[PDB]
Amino acid sequence: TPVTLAKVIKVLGRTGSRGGVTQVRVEFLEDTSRTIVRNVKGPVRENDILVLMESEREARRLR
Amino acid sequence: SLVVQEQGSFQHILRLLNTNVDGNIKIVYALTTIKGVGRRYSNLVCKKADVDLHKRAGELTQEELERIVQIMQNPTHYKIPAWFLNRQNDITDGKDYHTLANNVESKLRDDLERLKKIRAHRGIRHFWGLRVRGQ
Amino acid sequence: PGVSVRDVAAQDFINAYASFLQRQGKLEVPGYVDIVKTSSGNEMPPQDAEGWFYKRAASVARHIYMRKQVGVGKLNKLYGGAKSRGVRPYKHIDASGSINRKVLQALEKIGIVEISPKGGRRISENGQRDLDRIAAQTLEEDE
Amino acid sequence: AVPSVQTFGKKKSATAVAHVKAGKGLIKVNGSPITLVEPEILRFKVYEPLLLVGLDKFSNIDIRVRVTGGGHVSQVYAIRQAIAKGLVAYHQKYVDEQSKNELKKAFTSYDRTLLIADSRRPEPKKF
Amino acid sequence: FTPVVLATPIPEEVQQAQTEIKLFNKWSFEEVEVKDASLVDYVQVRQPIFVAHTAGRYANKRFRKAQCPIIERLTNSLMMNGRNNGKKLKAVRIIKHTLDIINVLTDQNPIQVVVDAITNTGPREDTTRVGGGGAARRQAVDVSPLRRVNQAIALLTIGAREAAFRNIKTIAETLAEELINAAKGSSTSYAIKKKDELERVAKSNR
Amino acid sequence: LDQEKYDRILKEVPTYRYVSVSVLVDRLKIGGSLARIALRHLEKEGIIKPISKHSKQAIYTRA
Amino acid sequence: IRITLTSTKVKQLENVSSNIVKNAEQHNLVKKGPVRLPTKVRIHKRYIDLEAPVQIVKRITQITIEP
RNA sequence: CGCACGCGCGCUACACUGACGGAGCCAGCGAGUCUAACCUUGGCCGAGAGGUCUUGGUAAUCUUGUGAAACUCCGUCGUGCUGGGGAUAGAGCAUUGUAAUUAUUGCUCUUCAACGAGGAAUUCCUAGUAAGCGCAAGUCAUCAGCUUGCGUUGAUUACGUCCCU
Repeated sequence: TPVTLAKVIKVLGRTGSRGGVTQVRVEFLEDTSRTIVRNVKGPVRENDILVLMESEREARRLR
Repeated sequence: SLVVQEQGSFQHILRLLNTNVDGNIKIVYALTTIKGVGRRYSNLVCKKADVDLHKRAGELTQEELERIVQIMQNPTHYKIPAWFLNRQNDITDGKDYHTLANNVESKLRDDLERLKKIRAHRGIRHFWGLRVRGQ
Repeated sequence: PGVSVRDVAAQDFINAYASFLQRQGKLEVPGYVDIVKTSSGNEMPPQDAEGWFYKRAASVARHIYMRKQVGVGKLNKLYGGAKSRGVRPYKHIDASGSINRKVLQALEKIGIVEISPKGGRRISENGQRDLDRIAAQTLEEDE
Repeated sequence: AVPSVQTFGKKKSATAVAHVKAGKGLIKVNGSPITLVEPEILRFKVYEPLLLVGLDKFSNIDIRVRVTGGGHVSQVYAIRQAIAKGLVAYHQKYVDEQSKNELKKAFTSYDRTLLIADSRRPEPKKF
Repeated sequence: FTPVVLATPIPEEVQQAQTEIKLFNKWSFEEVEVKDASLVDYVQVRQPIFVAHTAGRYANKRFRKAQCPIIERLTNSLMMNGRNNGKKLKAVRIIKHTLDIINVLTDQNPIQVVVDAITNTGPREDTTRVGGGGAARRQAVDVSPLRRVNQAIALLTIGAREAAFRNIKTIAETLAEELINAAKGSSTSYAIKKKDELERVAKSNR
Repeated sequence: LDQEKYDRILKEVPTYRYVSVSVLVDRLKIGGSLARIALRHLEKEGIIKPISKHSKQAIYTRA
Repeated sequence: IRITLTSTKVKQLENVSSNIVKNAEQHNLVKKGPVRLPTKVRIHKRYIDLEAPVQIVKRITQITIEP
């Protein structure tokens, strides 16, 4: 799979049961035309780097 | 160290002093594999023979032991340790028994044969410890 | 340079001078520091059993060139070891003093260390001038 | 600029004073020679400013090391402080200051284990 | 190195670690290089230090602990079990007493095979424990990329101390193998055996 | 069987990648206390380079 | 021969502490230098030597009878 | 304080960062006889223990620089219910207590046990907190294991809310 790097320029906080899950808005890292909302569990912030697997999966539920 | 091998000489298990004083443990702790001999008996031999604990030990010669037979064979003149042994200057006999596998347990339990035939503690209840705790 | 006695390491002074005492043969072999162990914090007596005593009786060649005490009940405090008491942690060690009549009364045999009156042992010019011959059989062979 | 100062650092309750004056260039750190320093690996636990500012600036100092306390990780991690405290015997009274800007840029946030009191405080267990 | 001649004895090797820059007795840090996308940034040797134990208030803010030092995050591959940390202070010795063997196998400085080795275990996918209501299934989701990292680094924390705890050979010298071919999936080892199982466990029932 | 180790070291130190006591275990002869004895006389041959010394941890390096 | 104070109690020091430095002049028996003791919990323990007649330090003592 | 069972407490051992023969020899919350038997600093008595044949002390001095411990370096052993453990117990030694019995712990040396980080559940955790390691004390006539401290050296992981409660 392509290592679809998602720059984490904005972030929606820290929620969940234990306080770990996170909603994450991403404008893309390599090009700057993908606009993908995702969910990532764990410590992330504004202006960081993450990975997403598939091509252009704008999936909004990943807990 | 020395890159030299030999022709069938070294074993791995011996049969020494009527039991298994082995050819992978030394004088010292294969006389602990058989019950009755501790460390500093053959480690005071180190100041006279320089044989300590650092080897795989199918190497012993039966003529170095003959200057240790100068330390062993008569238990009345030959440097028997006197703050060391299993049972030693006993109530049983009175001599410092640094004995062997066939001669520790026969020289161990004359304190347990005694006291409550004598009505106190160890002459029925240790026989009860042989009529019950032995079967 | 100003090569001197304090500017050498821990046992490149004691056990490096013991490379020449084996060609002389000088000190005292005790009888029963041997069957007993040397302390309470011990498991096994020393290996070499010929050097074995040179490594112990010349440990005062630089330790008391510098300072002024090795005692008998006094070396308890300096020599606390690892006393696994089973239920308790490691603790403090009380040491041996009988045939230091042949061990710590073998320290004055070389003439390096004599016995101090504060408590312990002290050094003289006999242990600072002759060490410029005998410890400078190491110090003037490290130069 | 030569301090005649016991620059003082407490080792968490103790007297870690470094006797400071001018010198010749003769490193004496705890008796044993630099040829035969007893840790061969933690030998390099003595030299931070002698890989940063150089052996050219401060070769005119007489290092003394006398502290009370220590073990594995403070005896031969923090006699390293001595060549940031007895190498810099160059900043009060006698011999010219001029080298001052580069000891207030590379010694400002470098390692607070040496240049200020190391903040590994004592241990109250949170009552 | 333009020597200043001393009456105080110093050998040839002591002053070598300054202009001939090798921040061990015989080992460098000169080539920090990275292939994949996971582990670039935190080789934090920029202050001229031999050991660089920077332990201050790098735990209070929410961003600054990512920038925590390499000895204070990444060279924690040595302390994990606690009978050797519980008689603690014997634990400074592993990497420098071991790594000259790894400095033989195609390594001039020992980071050169390790250019393409640490990073290339880049984590892309891991499940969450689904609630499920009964059936504890697994979902095709993504954690942050610190698992196949810790399948290769936290399994070197155990893999140096706690997988060498009670080992046939010693503690620090079973590390004659731990960073030779750790680049990509071999699957025949103590830590690489569950490397495919981040891209298939979240793929099998997804 | 007298000096087969003498020829299969001087022709096999540039065949074995390392020099240790585990080389000898491939023939399944000895595992035991003749090993920490043999670290101070082995390298009088002169093909593999020693590096470091410590009395509790006597470690050298393959070449 | 010595004097040893006994001290179990930080707020009522400056009545005799100034009688040691700012008003010990009024009988011309000078003092030797006081070492600043490490004050363990408080013990302010002074020490004065007596080479003097029966009056003056016992004048500081026997007028100080308010038990 | 004797033991068919069961629990918890801490301390260990199940190993080669292990401890051992000796050199490298640091702290403090420090505590020590009045109308006396305390802290202890001289060699040795002693296999060992200290008596304090002596001495120093109304005290950061004399112990004391509590020359503390885990400890760092020349030599010891490459996995063998093992040079791991002293588990249980014996024989050769005390400081005492008017006598060591159900031995009260200080003292030389052998007996070397279960147990291959161990099924369920979890104990505390953020700039000084895990983590060891000491010191001396009510325990002391026999020490601290509980304890209150101080001192020595001081790791993975982090600002979050109810999923447990």
